[PDB]
Amino acid sequence: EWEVPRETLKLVERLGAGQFGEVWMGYYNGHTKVAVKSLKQGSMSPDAFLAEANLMKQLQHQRLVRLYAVVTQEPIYIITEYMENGSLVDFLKTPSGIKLTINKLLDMAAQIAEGMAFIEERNYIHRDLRAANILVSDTLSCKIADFGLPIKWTAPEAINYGTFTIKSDVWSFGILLTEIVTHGRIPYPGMTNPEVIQNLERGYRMVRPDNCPEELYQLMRLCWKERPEDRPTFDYLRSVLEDFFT
Ligand SMILES: CCN(CC)CC(=O)Nc1ccc(C(F)(F)F)cc1NC(=O)c1ccc(C)c(-c2ccc3nc(NC)ncc3c2)c1
Repeated sequence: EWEVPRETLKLVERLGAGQFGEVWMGYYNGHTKVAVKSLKQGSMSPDAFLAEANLMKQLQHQRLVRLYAVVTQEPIYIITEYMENGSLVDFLKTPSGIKLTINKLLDMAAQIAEGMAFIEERNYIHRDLRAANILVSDTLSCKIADFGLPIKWTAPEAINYGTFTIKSDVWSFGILLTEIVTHGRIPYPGMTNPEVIQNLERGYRMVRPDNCPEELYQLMRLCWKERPEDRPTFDYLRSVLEDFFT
């Protein structure tokens, strides 16, 4: 029920390009704006490319970018809804994003946690949670997404032994929180990857960002407990963020 004739689409602007294909902004039947991921032929099997689509059919939730359609005849396409304000990391840097209050910022962080909770509920693992993979709707709501290919957001265990789990994602969420309260600042200000790698094996943790509440900073630290099983659940994180301001 997801297949649609290629004729229903018009690609307007290419958002990005890479090894396995391209991303375009377009329109479906001239009335709906959409983002389109097209596979560059003979770059990876149609099967492997469509696995992304099958995963999106599975994970439908208010806090996750939703799949709209698919075109299964080469050039193979994956069509989704389009978010006017783009990614969270970019938006926060605009005047519109800088003018946002700490209240609004925690509401957005709550929404992200809510979506991750969903992801947790479904035994899924994001592997790349960061503000760049967060889309901002036209109403400033937040949806979880993943565009593709950087150590700053990865938990130590994942970095060292490649152990990516939902706990690996919680840690990334902690990093993401720093992005949200500095309005787009890169984490570990001033440090190169090698430096963040070094500091970590020493138990170093990001210093509290300016204008970051003390309670919010401790929530981040919980997300950064060395032992993965010591990190909170996204459900607990959502709950705490929504009630942050009673
Ligand atoms: C590790 C990499 N893996 C493996 C391949 C990818 C993967 O598994 N992806 C992945 C994994 C999980 C989930 C979900 F959360 F739903 F469960 C979604 C996605 N994919 C996307 O987010 C996505 C797919 C197609 C398009 C067209 C866009 C997409 C690109 C760009 C956009 N810009 C704007 N506005 C500016 N608005 C909307 C979009 C949507 C985004």
